[PDB]
Amino acid sequence: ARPCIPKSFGYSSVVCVCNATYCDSFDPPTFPALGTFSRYESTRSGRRMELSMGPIQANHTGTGLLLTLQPEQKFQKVKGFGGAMTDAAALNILALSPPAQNLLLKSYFSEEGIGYNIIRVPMASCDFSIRTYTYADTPDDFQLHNFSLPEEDTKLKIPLIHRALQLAQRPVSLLASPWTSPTWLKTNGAVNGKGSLKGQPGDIYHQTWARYFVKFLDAYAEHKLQFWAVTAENEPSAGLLSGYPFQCLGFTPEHQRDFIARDLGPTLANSTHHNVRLLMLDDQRLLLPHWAKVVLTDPEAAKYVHGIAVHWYLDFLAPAKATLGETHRLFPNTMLFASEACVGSKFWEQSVRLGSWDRGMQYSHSIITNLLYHVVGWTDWNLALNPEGGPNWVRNFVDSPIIVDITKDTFYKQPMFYHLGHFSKFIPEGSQRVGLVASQKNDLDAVALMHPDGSAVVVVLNRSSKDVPLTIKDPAVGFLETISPGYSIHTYLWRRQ
Ligand SMILES: *[C@@H]1O[C@H](CO)[C@@H](O[C@@H]2O[C@H](CO)[C@@H](O[C@@H]3O[C@H](CO[C@H]4O[C@H](CO)[C@@H](O)[C@H](O)[C@@H]4O)[C@@H](O)[C@H](O)[C@@H]3O)[C@H](O)[C@H]2NC(C)=O)[C@H](O)[C@H]1NC(C)=O
Ligand SMILES: *[C@@H]1O[C@H](CO)[C@@H](O)[C@H](O)[C@H]1NC(C)=O
Ligand SMILES: *[C@@H]1O[C@H](CO)[C@@H](O)[C@H](O)[C@H]1NC(C)=O
Ligand SMILES: *[C@H]1C=C[C@@H](O)[C@H](O)[C@H]1O
Ligand code: NA
Repeated sequence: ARPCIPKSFGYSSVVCVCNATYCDSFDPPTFPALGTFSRYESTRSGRRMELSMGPIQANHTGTGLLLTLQPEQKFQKVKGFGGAMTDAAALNILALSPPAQNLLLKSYFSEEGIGYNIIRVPMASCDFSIRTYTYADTPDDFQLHNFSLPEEDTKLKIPLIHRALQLAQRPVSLLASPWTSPTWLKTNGAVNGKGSLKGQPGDIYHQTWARYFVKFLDAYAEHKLQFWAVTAENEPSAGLLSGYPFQCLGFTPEHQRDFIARDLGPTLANSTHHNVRLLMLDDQRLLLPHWAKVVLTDPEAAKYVHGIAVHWYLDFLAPAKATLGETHRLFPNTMLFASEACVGSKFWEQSVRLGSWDRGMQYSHSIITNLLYHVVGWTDWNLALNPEGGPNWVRNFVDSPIIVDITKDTFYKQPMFYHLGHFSKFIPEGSQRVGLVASQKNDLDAVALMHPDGSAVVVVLNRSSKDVPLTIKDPAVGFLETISPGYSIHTYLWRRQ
């Protein structure tokens, strides 16, 4: 409905500029009439989900690339897409004037925006906090009598989550993850560094830590928020590393198996929160399938585990077939879910690169590859950061699809926002990945989904410089004659009857 106000910061593409009075917006998604397809196009040159429509043809002839829909070939159901309400994201959003805040929240959560349906919520402090704290910092409080939510939750994160839910037309799923326990439960007595829970699963330290999850869910429930899922720990492999710089809590896969079986599973199952899902791993996919084998081959752990959460940071070293593919083969009834991604965290990446088309392409390439290897959802990290990629108490600055500029009461929507939106806007919860096969070797990344109503959604990313003329065949409906420009992403929609 309202176009991008483009601005260049000297990188490969533009950001869209928003402020207290103006922000670019979309129409709520619709399917066009049977016999017609919709195309949403974003380009490096500056197009941002531009809508065009075309006819579906009964016949096709020629030697060009054909992508053939296999609609009766069914894969995974989609849970959804979203991002993380870190302390840093909440501070950046609340630093904007209230009208600018509302336009930022609408960008993510409204059907005039990109229709997010997942929010990941840290359990107390992480690196994307300005303060180090847990919910139970009073020493040796095994009863957790002094468990309480500080203002980071009650004043910042919880009220913003309520505002997001009010804007969302889709049901929103909250996902909780802890970085560190209270230091008095830890071998090293520090939020960071190499350190695990004291003792062993089934003991007072592990039972106290499991009860901390219930007290967290109780306190958010007093604030009228319910969780879809929790993870067993953010990046449990991190707390095994000498000198780890920020909040962590080390588990080997054996330690996670026994903690789930003895402490966390039984404690959640015997609580009012028994319907909250438990996701294991919440770490790099390089740890698969080994971690899944260690946990899920123990029936006493397996009965509590709903799914396996993965982070993208070693995907470049960890081929999808050998990790996700092999994990799905061995454990086809345990869903895979991508719970954290961001650009800028690696030694060779600058924190923030305003308007980077490359970083948008990284997001869409990741989402397509994950959907092609059975993953049911994909979750960004910080919803918003400042232009330094913070704040962050260890200055571990990264990039975000929205960058706030508080001086100018402005925020910038980057290519990453539009690349995520090509999926989140058009793929409701309960959509199913279906087959789509290419007639010849090609440089495109593509994925097909069947919308809950039976209609087709196809996303096509061209990470090459070369325009690729392309036909899509739906054997029931006909042929879509189209073109994939160099450095473009398209979403196609069409009804099937
Ligand atoms: C919040 O963001 C708004 C959108 O950026 C800001 O409004 C913009 O402010 C600038 C400065 O006054 C205006 O720029 C001038 O624009 C005209 C040409 O205008 C038209 O074409 C542009 C570009 O295609 C289009 O966006 C407009 O709709 C106009 O039809 C030039 O002749 C001037 O030399 C100068 O460049 C923009 O017109 C204006 N944009 C809009 C959409 O209103 C607003 O100032 C910001 N608010 C705050 C508080 O900072
Ligand atoms: C498509 O091909 C068939 C079979 O050769 C032909 O008879 C028909 O006229 C063509 N066009 C249609 C069905 O619109
Ligand atoms: C912890 O809670 C108990 C019981 O309600 C209270 O008596 C005590 O003063 C609290 N301690 C701190 C440090 O807040
Ligand atoms: C995911 C990547 C970077 C960190 O900011 C975050 O804490 C980690 O879990
Ligand atoms: Na970096």
